[PDB]
Amino acid sequence: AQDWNGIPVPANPGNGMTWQLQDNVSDSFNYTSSEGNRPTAFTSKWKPSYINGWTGPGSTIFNAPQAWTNGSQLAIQAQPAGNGKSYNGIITSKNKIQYPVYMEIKAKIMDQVLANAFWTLTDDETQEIDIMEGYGSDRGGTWFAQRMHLSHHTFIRNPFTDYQPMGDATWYYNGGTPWRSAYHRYGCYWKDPFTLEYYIDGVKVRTVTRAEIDPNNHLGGTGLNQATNIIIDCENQTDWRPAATQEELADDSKNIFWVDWIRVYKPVAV
Ligand SMILES: [Ca+2]
Ligand code: NA
Repeated sequence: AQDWNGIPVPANPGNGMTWQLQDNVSDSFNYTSSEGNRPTAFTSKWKPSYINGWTGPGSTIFNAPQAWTNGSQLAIQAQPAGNGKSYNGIITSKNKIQYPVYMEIKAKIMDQVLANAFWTLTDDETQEIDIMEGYGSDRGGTWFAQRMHLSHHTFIRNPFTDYQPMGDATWYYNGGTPWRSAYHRYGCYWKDPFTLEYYIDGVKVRTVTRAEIDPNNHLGGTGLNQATNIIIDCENQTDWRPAATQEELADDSKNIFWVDWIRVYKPVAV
């Protein structure tokens, strides 16, 4: 039994193909775990830290105790750190994925000004896909509470230059309903280095084609081709957002990004 059994994959696997689950990056999180008490069902697939020693952007402090599971769901939690900062949960995959691949979570974002995201990043930190990035609280602006960011980045490193698409379709609106108010399925078909498709609740909402992938050639013509790491996290992005208050961070009814499951598939021959 897995939590998603019976729910179709919304993308087409191709002529004479079928979708096959990638076991080592899929999980129903149907076990109890925490710092000092992590079973093989978790540790064989996930680590409660970033892909390297960085502690995160702005007023973020990535911290292992803030990722845990409750018998049915993954909790990505925030806590007060004092002096204007937070402690922040994060998990990353121990195994990589690569196109062609369909990847999807079922999740409910926090009622906080903090970012909550499901994304990929390569070891060299040059290629990033943002399957979803949400900001749940009305205190950050109702405009943001009511929209889901769907994006990707290409970077030059050392020295640093960032590219992401900036079109209005990168922020998806659901009739005014805040994203904090329910669980949704957030999915992406990374079909090839120049093609991304985004799906919410099984419905295709956005396609990214070649001209929007890397128009400045930060990647030297490869597109989004490299094998990469999966990340699920929360962040206090004070480089551009208002800081979370310490009281908001202490409120255990508002400070958890809940993930019921993650599933990943690849197309294979029948
Ligand atoms: Ca579950
Ligand atoms: Na507002």
